[PDB]
Amino acid sequence: YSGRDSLIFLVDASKAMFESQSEDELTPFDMSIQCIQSVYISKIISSDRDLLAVVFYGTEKDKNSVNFKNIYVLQELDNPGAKRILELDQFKGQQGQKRFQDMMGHGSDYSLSEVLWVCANLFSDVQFKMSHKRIMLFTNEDNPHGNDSAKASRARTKAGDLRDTGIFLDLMHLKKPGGFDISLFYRDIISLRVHFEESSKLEDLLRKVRAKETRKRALSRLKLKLNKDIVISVGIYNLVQKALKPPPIKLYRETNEPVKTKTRTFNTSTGGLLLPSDTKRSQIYGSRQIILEKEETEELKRFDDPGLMLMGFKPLVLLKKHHYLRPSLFVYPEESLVIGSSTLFSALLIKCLEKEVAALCRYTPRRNIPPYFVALVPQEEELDDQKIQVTPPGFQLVFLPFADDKRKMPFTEKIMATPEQVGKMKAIVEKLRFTYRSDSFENPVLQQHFRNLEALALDLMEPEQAVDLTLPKVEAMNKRLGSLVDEFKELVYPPDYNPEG
Amino acid sequence: CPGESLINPGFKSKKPAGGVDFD
Amino acid sequence: NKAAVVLCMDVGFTMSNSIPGIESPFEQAKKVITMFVQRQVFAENKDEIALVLFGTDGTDNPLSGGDQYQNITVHRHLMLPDFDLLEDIESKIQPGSQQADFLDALIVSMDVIQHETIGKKFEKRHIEIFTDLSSRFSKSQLDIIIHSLKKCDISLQFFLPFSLGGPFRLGGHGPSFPLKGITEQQKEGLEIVKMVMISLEGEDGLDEIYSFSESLRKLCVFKKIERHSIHWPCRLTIGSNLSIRIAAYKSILQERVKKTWTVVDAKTLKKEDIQKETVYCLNDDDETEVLKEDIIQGFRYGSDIVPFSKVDEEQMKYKSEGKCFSVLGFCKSSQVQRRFFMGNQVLKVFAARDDEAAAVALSSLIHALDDLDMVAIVRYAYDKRANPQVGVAFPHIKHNYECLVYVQLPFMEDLRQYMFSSLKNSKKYAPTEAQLNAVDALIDSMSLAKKDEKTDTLEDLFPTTKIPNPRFQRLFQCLLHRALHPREPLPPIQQHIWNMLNPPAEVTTKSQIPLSKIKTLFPLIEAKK
Amino acid sequence: CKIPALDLLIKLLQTFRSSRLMDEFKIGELFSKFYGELALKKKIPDTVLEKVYELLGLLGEVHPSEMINNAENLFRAFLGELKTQMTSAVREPKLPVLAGCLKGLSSLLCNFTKSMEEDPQTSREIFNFVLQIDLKRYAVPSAGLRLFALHASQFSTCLLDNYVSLFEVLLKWCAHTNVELKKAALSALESFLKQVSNMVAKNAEMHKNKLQYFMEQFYGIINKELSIAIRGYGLFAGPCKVINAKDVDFMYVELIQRCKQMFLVYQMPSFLQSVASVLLYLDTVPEVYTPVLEHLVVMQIDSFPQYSPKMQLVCCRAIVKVFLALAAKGPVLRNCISTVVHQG
Amino acid sequence: SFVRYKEVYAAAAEVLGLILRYVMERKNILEESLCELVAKQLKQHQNTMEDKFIVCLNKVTKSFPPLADRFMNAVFFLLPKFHGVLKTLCLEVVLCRVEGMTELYFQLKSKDFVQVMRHRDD
Amino acid sequence: EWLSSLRAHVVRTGIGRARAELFEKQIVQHGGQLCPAQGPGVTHIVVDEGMDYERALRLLRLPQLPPGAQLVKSAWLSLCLQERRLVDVAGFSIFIPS
Amino acid sequence: KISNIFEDVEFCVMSGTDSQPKPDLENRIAEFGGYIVQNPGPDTYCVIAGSENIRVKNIILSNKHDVVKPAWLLECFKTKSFVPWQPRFMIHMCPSTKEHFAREYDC
DNA sequence: CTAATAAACTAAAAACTATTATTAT
DNA sequence: TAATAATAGTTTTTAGTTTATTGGG
Repeated sequence: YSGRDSLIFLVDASKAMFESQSEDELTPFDMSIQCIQSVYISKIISSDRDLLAVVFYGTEKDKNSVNFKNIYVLQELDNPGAKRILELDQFKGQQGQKRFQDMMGHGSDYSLSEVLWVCANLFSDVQFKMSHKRIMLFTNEDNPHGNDSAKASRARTKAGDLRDTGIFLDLMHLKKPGGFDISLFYRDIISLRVHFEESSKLEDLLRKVRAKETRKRALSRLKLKLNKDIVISVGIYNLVQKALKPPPIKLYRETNEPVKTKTRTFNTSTGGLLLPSDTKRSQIYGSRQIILEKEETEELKRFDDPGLMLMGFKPLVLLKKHHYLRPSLFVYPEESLVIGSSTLFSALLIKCLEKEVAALCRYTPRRNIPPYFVALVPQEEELDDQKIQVTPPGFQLVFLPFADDKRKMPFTEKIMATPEQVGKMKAIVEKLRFTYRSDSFENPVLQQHFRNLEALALDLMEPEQAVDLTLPKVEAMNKRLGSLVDEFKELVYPPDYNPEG
Repeated sequence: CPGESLINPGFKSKKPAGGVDFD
Repeated sequence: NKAAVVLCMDVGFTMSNSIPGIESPFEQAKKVITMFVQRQVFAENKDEIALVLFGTDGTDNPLSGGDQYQNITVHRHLMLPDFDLLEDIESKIQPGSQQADFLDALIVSMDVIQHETIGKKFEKRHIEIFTDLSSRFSKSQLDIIIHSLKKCDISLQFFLPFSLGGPFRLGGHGPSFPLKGITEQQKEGLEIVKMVMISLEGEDGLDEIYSFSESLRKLCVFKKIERHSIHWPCRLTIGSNLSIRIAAYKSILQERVKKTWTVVDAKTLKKEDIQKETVYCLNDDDETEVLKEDIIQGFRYGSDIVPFSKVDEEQMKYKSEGKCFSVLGFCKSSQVQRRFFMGNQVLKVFAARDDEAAAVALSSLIHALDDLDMVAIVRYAYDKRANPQVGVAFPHIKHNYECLVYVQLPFMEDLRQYMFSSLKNSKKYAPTEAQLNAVDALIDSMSLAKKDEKTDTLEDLFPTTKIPNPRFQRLFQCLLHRALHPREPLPPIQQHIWNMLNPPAEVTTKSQIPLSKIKTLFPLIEAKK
Repeated sequence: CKIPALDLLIKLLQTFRSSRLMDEFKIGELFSKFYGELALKKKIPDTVLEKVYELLGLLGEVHPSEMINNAENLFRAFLGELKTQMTSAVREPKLPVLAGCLKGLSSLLCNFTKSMEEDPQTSREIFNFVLQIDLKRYAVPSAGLRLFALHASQFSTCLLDNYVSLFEVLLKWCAHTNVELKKAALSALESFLKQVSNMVAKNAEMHKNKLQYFMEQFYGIINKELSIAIRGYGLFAGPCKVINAKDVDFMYVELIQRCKQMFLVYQMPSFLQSVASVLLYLDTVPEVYTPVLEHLVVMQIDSFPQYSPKMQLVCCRAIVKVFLALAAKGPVLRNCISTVVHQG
Repeated sequence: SFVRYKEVYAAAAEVLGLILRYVMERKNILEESLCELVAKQLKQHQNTMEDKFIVCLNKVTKSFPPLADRFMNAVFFLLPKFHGVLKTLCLEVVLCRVEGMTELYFQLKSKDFVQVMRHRDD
Repeated sequence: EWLSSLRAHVVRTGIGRARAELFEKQIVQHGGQLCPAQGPGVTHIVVDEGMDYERALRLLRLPQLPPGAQLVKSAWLSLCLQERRLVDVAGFSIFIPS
Repeated sequence: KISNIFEDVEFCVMSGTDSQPKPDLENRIAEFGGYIVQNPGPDTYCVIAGSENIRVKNIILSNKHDVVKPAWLLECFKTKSFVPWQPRFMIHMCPSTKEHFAREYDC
C-alpha cells in the first residue's frame, strides 16, 4: 500500500510575521504557531503513525548538518509527541514571541534553494515507507528573492528538481496589506485572487478533527466456491467499524514504566506450579459433570472450511428488513489468486440488479468457526456533483437470524386511533422535518475522553467541553408546537391521567 | 485535491458535525 | 416458572415395524424425543417430566382396569430428568409387542399431572403426543379429553410421522411421507386428530401440528415452553411537555450459552486444586515485584504513553443522566439505508402495559409515520452506567398488531471509507452478452421463489428464519456422546444435520446444467493457495 | 523476544557442546527457570522460540537428582505439546521446527532415562511412526530418522509390528535430496537392522519376518541401497544359526563367490562387514577359501587410496571387524594375520 | 518494465545501455528522442518502487554515464535507503557522474558518506 | 502433624502472595511453626527457584546466612505436601560461595 | 542524606513549575536524601504543588492529599531545616489537616 | 428473595509487509 | 558452488470471558 506520511512546515523569520496591520489581529507568527499546534494535536488523535518535523529559516542562527546559515531545524521528522507540542507551545502569545526573539534569531537573508535542499535532505533522512509529500510554507511576501534573479532561477530549478523526484509542495496565504498577489512568483515554481487576506485552507486546519480513519486494509482474503470447483477471488471490507476507546496501558506506580504481565496457575493442595497440559475443560450439567479438553472443544466448534457457497436466490422484498444481527459487511471482487473473477462479479451484479434478487450464501469467515447463512445485497456506484463516488459499488452483506435468535414477545393487540389525531401529528412532523446526514453525529463521550486526555497531557487550564449534539433543543420544538401538545393530551389522554405513575 | 482531507491524503474532507436543522 | 409437561409415546410395533426406504415412525419419534430431552436437560429449566408409555409389553398404569388402560407402563413421575433417563431413552426404548388406545394413556397422564401439581407451583401444563395412527382404536374418550381440556386449559402440541399435506432429507425440504403410504387407519387418525385440535384451538392449532422429520427444523416444539426475557420500563420523551411510559423489549438477539468451560486438574478433576493467578513485577528493575495497588494504567498519546490513573478518569469523564431516552429529529425513511443499521441486537419498544391512552397515541403516531413514510431519530441511554446511544425506530404493522422496532445508528468515527474501482469502466472485465444470458438462466434455475398461483404472495423454498442454530445441536450431540461414553472419539457432523442445513437437491439439479454452461463460457485461471 | 532469542539459544547450544565436565556447577537452576517460563500460559513467543525445547537437553552434566525428578514432568509436557501439534488431521498441522524441537529434546534426554516397561514406549514409537512435503528441506524427517538411529535400542521390543512399512519408508527416504536426509536414513537402517537382529536372536517365530523380508530383498537386489541390502544379507544370519545351520555356511559360500565375481569400486567394505558378521556366526570354515580371503582382503587394502574419508573410515572399521571375527580360530587367526600383514 | 526475474530486465537494461552508448558507433546522436523515451518509461513505473531502479541504472550507466542527467537528484534522494550491495550500486552510479562536478561535496556532506565508507567491503 | 518438626521461614520475595499464604497455612496446619529468618531456629527458608546466595543476603539484609537455615525452593515443600511426608533437600539446595 | 530530614515522608514531586523548572527540585531533594514520586500514595504525607490545574481539582474532589507550595521547600533547602506547616503554603488540605489547623486557631 | 447486561476486559486470529534460509554447480 | 522461493512480525479486529451493576420474590 502507501506507508508512512511526512508533513513538513516552513515559516520565515522576519518582523512582518511578528506584526499585524491591526494589533487586535494575531501576528502571522502567532497564528501559525497556534494553527500548527492544532493540526499536531488533531493528527495525534487521528493518525499518529506518520512523521512530522519543524524547521525555521531566516534567523540569526542555524541548526542543520549542512550548516547553511540561518537555517535552523527545530524538530526532525518524527511521530508527534506531547513534548513537541509543549516545546512549541511556550512560544505562543506576546511573551512567547518575545522569548522567541530573545533566545532565537529572527530576520535575515537566505536562499530558497538552500532551504529546499536541506528540507529534501531531511526528508531523505527517513528510512520508512513514504506515502505522500506535504511541505507546508507560511509567508506574506510573494517576492522574497526577486532582488537576485539568479536566486529566483535556482529556486525554480530546485522546485523542478523536487517535482521530478516525486516531491509535492503547497503554499499558504498569509495576510498582506498590499495583497499577497500569487502568480507573481508562484503558479509556475509551485505545483485567482491576490489574497490581501489569508484564510484559504487554514480554516480547515483550525477546526478540531477527532477520528482514527483506519487505512486501506482487507478484512480477509477469501476464496468463493459456487458448487464444488468454481474458484473466485473475493475481498471483504467494512464501511463501518465500532469505534472504541484505546486500551489502558498498565504501568508502574512511581516510575510509571509499563509493567509486564505474568499469568500462571499453581496447585492448591500440592502448592506447586500447574501445567498447561493438566488444564481440562469442565462443565457441570446435572449430577455428572463433563470432563473435556480445549483442543477437541474447538474441534467440535470446527465445522467447515472458510468459503462462500451460493445457497440460491431470493427477491430483495421477501426478506424483512428489520432482521439484522451485526453491522453489515461489504465484499469487493478480487483478481489476486483467480483471474477473471471481476468479469463474473460484473455479470452477476448486472443480472441480479435486473432481477432484484438477493443471493443467499453460506458463510464461513475463519477456520474452525461455525458456518452461517448470509444473503448478498447488491450495491451500485453513486457519484456526487463532482462525479466522486458516494456509494461504493459491490455487494452488501446482510445477516439473517436463526429461530432461537428471535426472542419471544409478549402478546400485543392492534389498537386504532382517530384519523384527526393522525393528521394532527402529520402536521407536527411536517413542522419539524429535516434531512439526515451521516456526517453530523459523533460520540461526544469519546470526544470528552480525548478532551480530558489532552487536558492532562498538555496541562490545559480547563477540561475541554464536549460539544454534544445528542441533546435536543427542547425549547425550540416547544416554541414551534406549543398549544398542540396539550391538544394531543386532551384528544388522546384522559384529562386526569398524568403520563407518570 | 478538493473534496479530500488536506490533513490526510487519500481521505476525504469532513465537515464538522452540525446536528439538526428543522424546516 | 415450572411447567408440568409430560410426553406420551406408543410402545407398539406398528411404528416399530422396519419401514423399507423410509425411517420408521418409531425411529423418527425417538430422534425427536432425544433432541427435546437433551435440549431440556442441558437447559436445566425448572420443568419436570414424567414417563407415560402405552403399548408396553407390561402394564403399570394408575387407572388400570382391564382391557382399557392396558399395555401402559409408567416408570418415573414428574421429576427433573437426569442422565439415567437419557440412558433409558437410548437403551430401554425398544420395539414393543403390545397395542392399545392412546386415550387411556392421555387420561392417566392428565390424572398424574392433576395429582402431582399440589405442593408445587406450575406456570402451566403441557403434553405432546407421538403416534403413527396405524392402530385400531375406539373414539370414546376423545370428546371427554376435549371437555377436560376445556376445564384445565393444558397446552397441547401434536406431531406425527406423516406430513400434514421427493428427495430423501431429514428435516430439510421434501415430502416427510408420501401421500399414498398412509393406510386407512392413518387417514382415520389424521381426521380424528384434526377435529380434536380444531375443537381445542382451531386453524392455529392445525399449524401447531407438524411432522416427525421437520420438527427438528423448527423451535415450535419449544414454542409451548418459551419464556420472554427482561424488558426496559421507561418513558418516551418528546420535548418536555410530551412523554409516554414505555416497556421496551429486545426483539432479536444473538443468544449465547450461559455455560462456559471451567478448568480442572487431570487427577483432582476439580477447580479447588487449580489456582490461577496473575503476577506483575518491574521488568526493567530485574523482575521487582509490583503491588496490585501500586499499579497504574496509561494511554499512548502521541509518540509516547502518558501516565494516567483510573478513579481520576471516572471523576472527570462524561456523566450521563440515568436512563434517558429522547427523540431527536424527523427524517424521511428513504434517507436511511440498510447497511447503516448498527447495534448488535434488535429492540422492539412498546408502551407501558395496558395504558390505553398511550397505546392510542402511539397507534396514531404509527399511522402518521406509515402514511408519511416517516421515521424519527432517537437517542437512547440504558441507564446512567451505559454510554448513551442514538438510532432510529420505525413502526411495523402485522396482521394482528403493530410493532415498533428500534435500531442503533453509527457515528463518523464508526464510518470507514475506501476507494473502489468503477466496474462499469473495467473493460478488462466486461462480460459477453451470451455469458450474461447464461448467468440469467443459472439464476432462474437457482432462484428460490416462484410467483404463487391464485395468490399474490411469493413462495419461499427456504424458510431460514425458523431454523435454529445447528452449532448448538452439534455441541449437545457431542456433549451427550462424551457424557455417556468418555472413551471413544467424538461423532462427526451427521448427514441429517446437513439435510436440514443444505438446500434441497432439486434446485441444485436444475442448476447443474447452467453451472456447466457458465463454467465453460467463462475462462478463468487460479493461483496456488 | 525475537532473533535475540534465536542466537541466544544457539549460544546455549554450542556452550553445552564445547564446555563440558567443568562449567556444570551453575546449570541446573537456570534449567529450572527455563522449565518454569515454559509453563507460563502466555504463549506469545514465536513458533521458532520454542527451540528451548531441545535446548532443555543437557548432556555435559552427570544430571543429578534435580532434573531426574523433573524428567517425568518434562516428558508429560513434551507429549502434550506433541499430541497438540503434530496431529496432521486436527486442523493445526503447523510445525516448522516443533517436531525438530521435540526430536533434539528426546535425543539429548532419552539417552539414559527409558525403560521397556510401559505403554509410553509404544506411544512415542507410533508418534515417530507418523513421520507430506517440506520443499526439499525435510528438517522434520531428517530429525526423526536421526533420533531413531540414536535411540533404536530404546525403541526396541515393540517394533515387531509394521516392519515392512518401515522398510519401504526408509528405502524411499534413502533416495531424496538433502544428503543429510540420506545419511540419517542410513544410520536409521543400521540401527533398525541391529535391533531386529537382536529380536530374531531372541525370537522363536522370526521365520515369518525372515521369509517376508530378507530373502525377498536379497533376491530383489539381483547402487548404495543395493549395498545396504548387501550389509543386511551379510548380517541377518542369526536365524540361520538358529534354524538351518547348514544355510549359514551356504550363504557364506555364495557371498564369497560374489566376492570373487566382483574381484575381477565402493562395494568391498560391505562384503567385509558381511564376512565379519558371518564368521562371528560361523564356527567351521571351508579352508579352501582362506587363501582367497587373505588375497581379497590385501587387494582391498591396496584399494585404500582414491577414497573420501567417509569410506576410508568405513573400510578401516570393516577391516577391524573382520580381524575381530577371525580371532575366534586361533591357528587361523595367527596364520591369516601373518599372511595379510606381510602381503600388505 | 516487467519485473519478475532479475535476468529479464537486467539483460534489457544492459542492451539498452549498450545501444545508447553505441548508437551509430558514437559518430552521431539523432536517436535522442528514444533516450528521453527510455528515461520516461523508466521514471514512470520505476520512481514508485525503486527496487530495480538502482540495478537498471547501474547496468545502463556501465556503458553510458550521461543518461543520469535527468536523475542526479533522484539518485541523491535514495542514497540513505539501503544497507547492502544496493549502496555500492548507487555509489558507483554516482561515480559515473564523471562530467557533472558542478557541486557534489555538499550533497555528500548531507548524505553522510563517511559512515557509508566506514563499512567494510572492497 | 508430620510437619510439626519444621521451624522454617517463608520469603514473600520470589513467592506469589497467594502461594505464600497457602504455604503458610499449610505449614501451620501440619504443626510447622514459622520463625523469622534473621532470628534463630530456622530449619529452612522458603525462597523461589532462582535465588542467589548473595542476592538472598542483600534481600534479607543478612551479612551471613542464618544457622541451620537451608536456602531451599518451594518445589521440595510442595512435594512433601502432596505425598504427605518429608523429602530431603537434595536437588533443592542453592550453592553458597565462601 | 545531607539534610537528614528528607528521609521518610514521601514527597509527590510533580508540580513545581511556578517559575523554577521541575528537575532541579528533585535533584536537590535527592541530594538532601528525599523520597520521589509523581502520584499519591499511602506513604505520601505531603504533595508539592506549583502551577494550579485539573490535578489540583482532582485532589480537591478526591481529598487524598493537600496542596503544598514550593516556597516551603525552598525555605527548607536554603536553611537546611524542616520548616513547620502553617497556612501560607496551603491551598487544598485534608480534613485531618483541617483539625490539625483547628489546633492553631481554627484554620 | 435473587439477572440479564453494558461495559470492560483479555484472547485470538488474519493481513502485510518482511527479510531470511535455499537450492543449482 | 552462490539463487530464489517460503517466510516470520507488527496492527487490528473479534470472540470469550468477567463484572459490577439493577429488581426480582
